[PDB]
Amino acid sequence: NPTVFFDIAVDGEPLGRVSFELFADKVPKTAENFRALSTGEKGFGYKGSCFHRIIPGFMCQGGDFTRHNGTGGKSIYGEKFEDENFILKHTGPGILSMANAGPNTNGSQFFICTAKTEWLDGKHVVFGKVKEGMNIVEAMERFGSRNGKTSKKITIADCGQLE
Amino acid sequence: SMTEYKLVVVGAVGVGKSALTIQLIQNHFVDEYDPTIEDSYRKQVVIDGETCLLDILDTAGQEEYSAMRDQYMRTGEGFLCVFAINNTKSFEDIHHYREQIKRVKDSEDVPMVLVGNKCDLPSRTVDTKQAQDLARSYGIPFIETSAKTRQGVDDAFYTLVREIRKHKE
Ligand SMILES: CCn1c(-c2cccnc2[C@H](C)OC)c2c3cc(ccc31)-c1csc(n1)C[C@H](NC(=O)[C@H](C(C)C)N(C)C(C)=O)C(=O)N1CCC[C@H](N1)C(=O)OCC(C)(C)C2
Ligand SMILES: Nc1nc2c(ncn2[C@@H]2O[C@H](COP(=O)(O)OP(=O)(O)NP(=O)(O)O)[C@@H](O)[C@H]2O)c(=O)[nH]1
Ligand SMILES: [Mg+2]
Repeated sequence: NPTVFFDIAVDGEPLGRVSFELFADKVPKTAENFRALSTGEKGFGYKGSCFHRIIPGFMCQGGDFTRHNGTGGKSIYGEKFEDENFILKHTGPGILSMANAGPNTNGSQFFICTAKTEWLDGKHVVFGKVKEGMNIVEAMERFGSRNGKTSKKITIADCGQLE
Repeated sequence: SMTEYKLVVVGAVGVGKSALTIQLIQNHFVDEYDPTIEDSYRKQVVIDGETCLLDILDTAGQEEYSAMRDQYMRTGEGFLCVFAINNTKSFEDIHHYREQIKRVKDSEDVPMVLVGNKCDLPSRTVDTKQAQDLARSYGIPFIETSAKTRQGVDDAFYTLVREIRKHKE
């Protein structure tokens, strides 16, 4: 399984690194989209984009690198791709899962759970988990709010593939 | 003295719930879409010569959080049920909202206005007459609006206040 990293910044100042295990063994197509968007190797991806919705006690959401306002994003397969499977569930903090606008609308937006979000099971494709840096995700919540608006700009200043 | 009204804005994703609310509250419109989780606003207006404090709960079109959405409906006094005149599905969704509001509030007479938004656009799929007929079947007002041009915005929210006031008396 590939590992990828995000270097998280707050108004441009380093917060810390979050690394993820991507479950290519169980969700290959969805894992490969996130891996490739993290390296930028297709010529577009997550580097520079922000976490636009941070709701403490639930999740940190980001990944819109095309419209830069929480409405956009795209996959390496086209604008959207289908829900690959629902094998894995949203079992607690650290889960990495695809955001979407209904069935088969996966693009690039994603979220990291900060708690169990079982009501999303069967609706959002889980495809990875935080490996190192859960304390960085916890620190990101200082900048969120109940409706998810952030009080500072939380960005993926750098990202790539490890190991 | 003043009177306060708890208004709740519901309807399908992207029909213009927030654009309507922001035109009422802030007097402007932008084409950019800012998807809603939840927002609340307060505004003092004069309606029918009486001073009114409007509390506006702008809900998301997402429908999968029944526990929270039920409490919106228990607390809310009047409901702006918005569809878009170029989104037929959003018009077909309307009866679900009325059914859910009647269910949660245990009443067939809840203050409600039907709002057909985006009437500025050239892509209409829902006839005015269709929406007029549906509002008649409910016994509620129908108002066509455009958050872009401000057509009908004040009228839609103020009519909802009048429906609450009538119901309370
Ligand atoms: C009833 C209030 N309320 C709550 C909630 C429920 C109980 C208690 N308290 C609350 C909050 C704190 O009370 C204000 C929620 C919630 C979620 C929504 C709207 C209202 C919500 C909502 C709107 S759109 C969506 N959910 C899915 C969203 N999709 C898009 O962003 C797309 C993008 C990808 C194109 N888009 C913009 C459109 C339109 O589809 C998506 O994939 N995720 C990834 C998974 C978490 C999820 N967002 C999200 O933010 O959950 C917030 C959360 C977990 C608090 C649930
Ligand atoms: N031409 C035009 N566009 C409108 C009108 N009302 C809203 N829009 C546009 O339609 C989009 C969705 O509007 P918005 O108010 O965010 O809809 P919403 O129902 O609040 N969506 P959500 O359910 O996610 O909270 C935005 O791009 C907005 O500019 C209108 O009357 N006319
Ligand atoms: Mg809205």
